[PDB]
Amino acid sequence: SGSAQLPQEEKAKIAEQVEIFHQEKSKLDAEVAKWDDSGNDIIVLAKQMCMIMMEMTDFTRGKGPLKNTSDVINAAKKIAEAGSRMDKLARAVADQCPDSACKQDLLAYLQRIALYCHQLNICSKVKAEVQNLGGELIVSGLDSATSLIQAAKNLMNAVVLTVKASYVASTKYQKVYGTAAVNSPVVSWKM
Amino acid sequence: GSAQLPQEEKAKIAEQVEIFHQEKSKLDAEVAKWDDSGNDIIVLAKQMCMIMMEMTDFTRGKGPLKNTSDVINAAKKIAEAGSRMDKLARAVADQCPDSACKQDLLAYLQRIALYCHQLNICSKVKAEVQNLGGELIVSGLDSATSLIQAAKNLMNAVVLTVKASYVASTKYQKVYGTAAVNSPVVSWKM
Repeated sequence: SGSAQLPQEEKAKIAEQVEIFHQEKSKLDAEVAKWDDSGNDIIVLAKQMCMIMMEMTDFTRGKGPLKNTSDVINAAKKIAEAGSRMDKLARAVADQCPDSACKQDLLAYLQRIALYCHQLNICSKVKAEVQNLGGELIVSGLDSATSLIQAAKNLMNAVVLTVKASYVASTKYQKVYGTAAVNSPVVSWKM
Repeated sequence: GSAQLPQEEKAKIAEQVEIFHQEKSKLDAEVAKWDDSGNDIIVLAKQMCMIMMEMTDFTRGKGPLKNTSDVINAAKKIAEAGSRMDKLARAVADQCPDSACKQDLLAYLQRIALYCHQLNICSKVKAEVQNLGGELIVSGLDSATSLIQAAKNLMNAVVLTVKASYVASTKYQKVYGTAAVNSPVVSWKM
């Protein structure tokens, strides 16, 4: 077989990066716990994106339904689709919002999501090459999964702050126009 | 964030490089005999030899190729040359009045087309990561050896074709004399 395992240093580097990712997913479960799902697709989408980023982390330690690079490339494209639908929703929430400090906070978090979705797309290549460098034949791109996790941790972080900022933007819309406002709030926040 | 090949696989490369140097020496031999000029078959044979040296050296940490894309480009150059060589020996084959020889040269000319193709395919030297048996493993580390093998097979067919081209010109002259109305397409001077 022309196959070998990743070197222990990189395996440990992978593992320590997946715990960092689990802390941020903890935060996401905490935040979404509080809220009923019906009438809130921001919450549903955040859960979907977390579900997939879970397949992607599992991949890097040897578990989950992701088997080859094109699986990982596929996962990243789903996350980006779900993020794009989150952007549309949250954007609409920001347009109802009358408090500009919170309108602008929400819109800024949407930039982070677009950015980290992009970087997740790039990193999902987990590309590996043989290279003739420095007088030796070497394999490079062994950290390609370490960079994949750090993209997911960053995206996971931005999603949490985006859900929080969508809720704040919502309370300010109701604060100003009331729960009988002629136009209903874009998403509902119940328990 | 990089690593060197397993010794298990480094060893398997150096040994397939050895079989390659062997076949290269047969070519180096046969080419010292002759004189470049008026013989583009010889010239093309050496061009194919140098690029293949570039390709084997890559697998040993040496030479100019650094990327897969360099290896792929080398294999493209090699097939370009093999194509220019096929044109030349094809003409030499048409001249051959003997048919046991015309056939041989056309046969080796088809082994070249074959191995140029297999070299092209192998020059990708692709490496994957995948999730297999609860592990993160790198695959495709045996790519270098398939590349050398294809180089060696190509090398051999070049030696066969250079020799068979000499012999096919020899038989063109035994029959139509060193005063033949049409010169031999290739000239063989020591």
